[PDB]
Amino acid sequence: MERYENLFAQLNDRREGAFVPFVTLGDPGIEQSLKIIDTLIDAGADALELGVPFSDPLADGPTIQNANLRAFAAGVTPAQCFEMLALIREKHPTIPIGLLMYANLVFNNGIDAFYARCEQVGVDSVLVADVPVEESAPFRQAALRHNIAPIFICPPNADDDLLRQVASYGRGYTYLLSRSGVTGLHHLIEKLKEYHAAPALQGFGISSPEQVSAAVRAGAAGAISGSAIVKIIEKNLPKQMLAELRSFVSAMKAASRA
Amino acid sequence: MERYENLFAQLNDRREGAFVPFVTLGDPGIEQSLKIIDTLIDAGADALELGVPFSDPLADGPTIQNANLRAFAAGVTPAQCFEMLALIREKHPTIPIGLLMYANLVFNNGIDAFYARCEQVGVDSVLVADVPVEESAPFRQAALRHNIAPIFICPPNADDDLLRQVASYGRGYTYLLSRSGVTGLHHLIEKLKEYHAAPALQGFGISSPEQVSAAVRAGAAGAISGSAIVKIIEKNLPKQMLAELRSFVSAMKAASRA
Amino acid sequence: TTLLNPYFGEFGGMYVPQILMPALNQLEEAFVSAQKDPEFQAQFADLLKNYAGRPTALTKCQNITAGTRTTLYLKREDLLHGGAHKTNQVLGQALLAKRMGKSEIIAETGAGQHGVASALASALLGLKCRIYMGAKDVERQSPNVFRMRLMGAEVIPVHSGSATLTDACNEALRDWSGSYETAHYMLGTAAGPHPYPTIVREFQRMIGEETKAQILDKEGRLPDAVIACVGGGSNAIGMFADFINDTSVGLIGVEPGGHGIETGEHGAPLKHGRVGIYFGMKAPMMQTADGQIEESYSISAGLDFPSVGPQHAYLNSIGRADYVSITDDEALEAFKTLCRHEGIIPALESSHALAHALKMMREQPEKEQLLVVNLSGRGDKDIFTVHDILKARGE
Amino acid sequence: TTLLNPYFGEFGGMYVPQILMPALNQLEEAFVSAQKDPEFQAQFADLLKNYAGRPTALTKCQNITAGTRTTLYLKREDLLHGGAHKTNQVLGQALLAKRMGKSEIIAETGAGQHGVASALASALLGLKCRIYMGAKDVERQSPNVFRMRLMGAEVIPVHSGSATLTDACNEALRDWSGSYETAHYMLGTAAGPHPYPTIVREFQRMIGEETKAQILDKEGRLPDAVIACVGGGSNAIGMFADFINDTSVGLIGVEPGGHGIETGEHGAPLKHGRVGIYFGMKAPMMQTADGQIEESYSISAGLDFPSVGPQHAYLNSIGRADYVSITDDEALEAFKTLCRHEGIIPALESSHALAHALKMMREQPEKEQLLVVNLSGRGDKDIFTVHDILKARGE
Ligand SMILES: O=P(O)(O)OCCNS(=O)(=O)c1ccc(OC(F)(F)F)cc1
Ligand SMILES: O=P(O)(O)OCCNS(=O)(=O)c1ccc(OC(F)(F)F)cc1
Ligand SMILES: C=C(/N=C/c1c(COP(=O)(O)O)cnc(C)c1O)C(=O)O
Ligand SMILES: C=C(/N=C/c1c(COP(=O)(O)O)cnc(C)c1O)C(=O)O
Ligand SMILES: c1ccc2[nH]cnc2c1
Ligand SMILES: c1ccc2[nH]cnc2c1
Ligand SMILES: c1ccc2[nH]cnc2c1
Ligand SMILES: c1ccc2[nH]cnc2c1
Ligand SMILES: [Cl-]
Ligand SMILES: [Cl-]
Ligand SMILES: [Cl-]
Ligand SMILES: [Cl-]
Ligand SMILES: [Cl-]
Ligand SMILES: [Cl-]
Ligand SMILES: [Cl-]
Ligand SMILES: [Cl-]
Ligand SMILES: [Cs+]
Ligand SMILES: [Cs+]
Ligand SMILES: [Cs+]
Ligand SMILES: [Cs+]
Repeated sequence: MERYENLFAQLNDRREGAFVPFVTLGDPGIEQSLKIIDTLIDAGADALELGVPFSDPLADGPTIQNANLRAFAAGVTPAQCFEMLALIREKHPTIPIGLLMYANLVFNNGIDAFYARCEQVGVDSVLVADVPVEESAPFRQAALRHNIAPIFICPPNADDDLLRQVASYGRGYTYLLSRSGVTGLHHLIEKLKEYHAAPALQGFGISSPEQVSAAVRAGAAGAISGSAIVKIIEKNLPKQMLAELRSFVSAMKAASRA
Repeated sequence: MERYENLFAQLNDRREGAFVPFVTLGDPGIEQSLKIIDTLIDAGADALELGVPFSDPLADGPTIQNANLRAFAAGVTPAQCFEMLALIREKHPTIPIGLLMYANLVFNNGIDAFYARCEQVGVDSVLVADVPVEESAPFRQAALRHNIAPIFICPPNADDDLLRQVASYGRGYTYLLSRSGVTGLHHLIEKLKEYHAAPALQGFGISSPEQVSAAVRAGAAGAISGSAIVKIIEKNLPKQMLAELRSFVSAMKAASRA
Repeated sequence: TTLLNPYFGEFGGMYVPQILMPALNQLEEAFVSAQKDPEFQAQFADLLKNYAGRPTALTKCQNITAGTRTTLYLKREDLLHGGAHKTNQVLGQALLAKRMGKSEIIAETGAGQHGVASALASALLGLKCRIYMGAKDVERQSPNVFRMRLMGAEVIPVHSGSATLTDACNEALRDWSGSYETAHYMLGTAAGPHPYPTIVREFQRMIGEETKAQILDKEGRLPDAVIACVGGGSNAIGMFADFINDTSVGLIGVEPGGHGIETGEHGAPLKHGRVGIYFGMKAPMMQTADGQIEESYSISAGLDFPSVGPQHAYLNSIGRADYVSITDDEALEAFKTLCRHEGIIPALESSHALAHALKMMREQPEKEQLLVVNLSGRGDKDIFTVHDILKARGE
Repeated sequence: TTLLNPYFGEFGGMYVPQILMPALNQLEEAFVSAQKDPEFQAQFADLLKNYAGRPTALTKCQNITAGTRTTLYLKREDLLHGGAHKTNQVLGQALLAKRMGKSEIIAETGAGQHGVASALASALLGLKCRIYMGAKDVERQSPNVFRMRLMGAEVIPVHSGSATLTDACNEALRDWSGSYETAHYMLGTAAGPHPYPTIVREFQRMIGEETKAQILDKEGRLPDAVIACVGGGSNAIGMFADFINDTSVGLIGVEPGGHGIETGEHGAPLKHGRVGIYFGMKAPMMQTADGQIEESYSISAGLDFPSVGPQHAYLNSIGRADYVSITDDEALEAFKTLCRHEGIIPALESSHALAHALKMMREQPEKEQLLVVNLSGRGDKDIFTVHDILKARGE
């Protein structure tokens, strides 16, 4: 989790915001995915959010459902995702790496064993999309024991109890949910700081450079963008692919200076 | 009905039995049917039993159902049947003519009007297949008022009440039913004579010269044969037709001498 | 002679070949004895309750009468085991057969609800069952066909005549003419020769008896009118029987108008035919000028019959019951209306009765009236029929 | 925090995205309030009786147990309006939705009995209903599809994933993730996140309550065992709930064995899967070695689900209830047996429960035992399935 804390220090020291893209690991293939991920970091991504293919991606809309399907068509398994994670970390020592998991993949072989593998490969955080704070105790405990930041969702209309629990339970960054529904509001940022929460990133629907500067100005530490990157992978399903995502990322990160 | 009484007098005077065939009027056509009927009488038929085509011939099996269908295919209507009856009677002054009717054709335009037409054309008797003795009062009354013999069925297992009612209510001849079911037992003959019933003819299944002599020997006044004639019409559906029925009738009537 | 009156005024009787009169007399004697036998009545009540599911619900329709002064209840014979009121009286007749020591059952069916009812009663009570059905009917409710033979019944398609319900009826009497000695003929409506109109009424009268108890419990009074479709007459007389002596209760039977009475493609002999003799009874028939029985027509196979039971002809003649007709299009609208606003899919037969109740409400929406529709069966068997019609239109 | 315990031992919970927790908490609060509200209970009882037809019959099977010491009764949820037990709890949940001021309904369905139940409840109570169903399911019970849209429901085929029931389940949560603010998600079984396993049990427990009253009336004692099929768990827990504290009453749930457990083409996660987290609950799942959810298989669409409700996993764990499996061929034999010897056409789902009761009788025919099968629905919807199977064989 200490990579996130060094990144955020070196962004407001820069008076800058974070831009964090999401891709599904192994989409559209293993070797290809590693090239997209390298292009994302070179194009200026501050951190990564990486999805492990799951049979039933319940919080994901059609854009990322098909990302999972494409990865499954390539034979991508969780074990091979952790081999990819090891290679990504070995090339990029400082880039924070967050995983987007579903509960059954974390619980399958033992919760502690899962987080132990995350630590061994150099993962910095884990968001489990279908574990609310109410159910999170064994997951966040195993995460902290293995130096993994557990990431929690802060929904738009969130009560004060939820803001306090997210602030106390989370590490690395606070996921600011921007709407309801599935993949495809400034009043909470100050209260999160009041309770010493991990820095907030807004996500879940961001697709153009407009939203980033808006979030940085709202005092949010940065933004996350999911389907927009996958759609760009989607639009150009190989050489013209990589140039398409490189162009997108720089516009996003330019907007985080102000 | 007086034709029947003259025929039976002139058969036991001959020490002979009656052979009465059945055909459906207008099967397979109007003009053709008149030729079959003429051949039946020339071949030696003592009397006739003639069916008027009905939409729902409930007491008739497939042989005579199809006879009705063939007559309907020719456009044969009850009115045209009564024109045929007039022509048959005008050629054959002494041959008793019985009609096989279903109740709705008799009731349709008025029961009395129906029997009045029977008398006008020279019909001698009417059997209404779906009117039991229990329901027969207006039919037999209208029949007797128009000098038409009402014919009644005597079933094989018939109680003494039924034997008495049939004996008292019937005229012309008593129809000795030979089995159950639809178109396709000596103990009762003496009791019918004991109650002064009209002379008995056995029918409803007769198809070869064996049964006739058996009935005459049982003291029955003769026999009726339905499907066997229609099947012969059926087998040869025109010239070879007529020779087929001529051959059949003479064998039947030869058997009535003894 | 007979134990019971075979006529309703001028209608009814026993117009069968002499060979069948002992069978009818035997059945009449067994029925009279059973009706006096508390053990028979106990067995019949047990099957009705514990096997068929009686009493059936009386459902108040809120949505479809909104904005009017009509209160509409539906007597839910669609909830009876088998999906229609046919099941009530086959259970009684099957017991009658066993009372007579008979081991085989003959039945006729057009829609198939009665054949399915015959087969299920025979499966339960150990009777060997065979069913005559116009071959044109076997093609369009193959679902109901396969239901009967799943239940061990022999299904015999009919090629004689028009190859439809009336032809199926004649095959049954033809067969029963063969040997009534071992088989009982399980006639499926309140028509045919005596004693069937009487027996079927008495074995269906729980429809009306329950309706009366239930309306009195829920409304504290008798209904203004009870409305039922009329194919041969069983569900209607079953609804009507217990109200006949409550002279303030209107009794409304609904014949199929088919494409329209003026087209002649209809099944409404009671109001638009004339008296004749067929199927063992004297009753209104659709017939040609010279007395041939006509073919009838209805969108609903179970109403498609060119005659009607004699007690309805009689109730009409003295003014006790009133009879109307509902066309195919009107029945289809009431079917859709019930699906969409009450979540009940009714038989197209019952939809004629529903259609007429909706007409009484809509024509006079401020008339205060408490109505019961005999909902004689469910319309799962009709969804294919309704779909093909809806597809030939737009929608 | 929650008002009620969300777990049954280690099984259950609320494993949903944070965005949905207020909706679950709202539903839990409404349910607790309704359960204490006599006016809600009166309205629910009225719909169950007067609209759905409760109480359902308890039918004693004479023929199929002949020659053995087994007495077998069938709790006739096949006679409920709609043709299955699904109807009971949709009426309660639809009232809950109205209690919350919600006007739209979301439902998932595979066999279609629950979607039809959802549509009919929504038609009756004025709710706008939309139904997710795996597109592979829309092809094979087009009958049930057309029933829902006749009733004004929007039917939404599912192309994501395997295009079957589990995929239909994820679409519903996906949509409800959109706006729970106006829509209520009408989950169709005793599974999913808390409070659904608790709510569905309580809204189905009249199955067992009536069974207990009726067996005591007819036999003067409790049954030796109650047997029910288990797709997600609602009819079984509905049968079981009122007997759980009668410790002498065996509780037997029957999972589909499909082609045979050893083939892996089955739907029996409780005895042959292992614990996982999916569909908002921790419960037995069929899953790959690395935690992907497997596809299940059953001849009967309504059992074809790779998980099971958490209360069954818990009742199994402590030994209170026992779970077995019945293969396709065994379920098909019990289907035929019931048609032919009792004249009842059962759902293939319920035929698994029947098949296991017949096995308990046949394996030990001199063992004295009083058994109840939850007959959860009728098999009209399956006669096409059964016909095609019978045709591929001889017969
Ligand atoms: O751009 P979008 O809207 O497609 O968002 C990308 C989604 N990828 S992700 O890892 O951020 C992400 C984050 C949270 C999710 O569900 C949860 F909120 F419940 F946790 C699902 C995916
Ligand atoms: O040779 P078969 O067996 O076909 O008999 C010929 C039939 N023709 S008929 O007019 O005698 C005849 C006589 C009686 C009938 O029914 C009834 F007995 F109830 F009255 C039907 C036809
Ligand atoms: C004619 C048939 N059915 C008739 C029927 C009728 C008309 O028959 P009655 O007039 O005897 O009720 C009404 N409702 C339903 C559901 C029906 O199935 C039959 O099943 O053969
Ligand atoms: C899955 C569905 N049906 C399930 C079902 C089941 C299995 O569901 P439960 O385990 O929730 O009872 C049992 N019996 C019948 C008649 C059913 O229709 C459905 O209709 O979507
Ligand atoms: C009872 C018995 C027989 C009858 N025939 C005419 N009415 C009667 C009443
Ligand atoms: C009309 C005529 C005959 C019937 N048999 C069963 N239902 C009928 C309806
Ligand atoms: C009641 C309410 C909440 C609970 N959480 C766990 N057990 C409970 C009981
Ligand atoms: C299993 C799973 C989900 C269901 N929804 C309705 N019935 C079901 C059975
Ligand atoms: Cl913190
Ligand atoms: Cl005389
Ligand atoms: Cl009279
Ligand atoms: Cl009774
Ligand atoms: Cl079929
Ligand atoms: Cl716990
Ligand atoms: Cl209740
Ligand atoms: Cl369809
Ligand atoms: Cs009203
Ligand atoms: Cs009719
Ligand atoms: Cs037994
Ligand atoms: Cs299952």
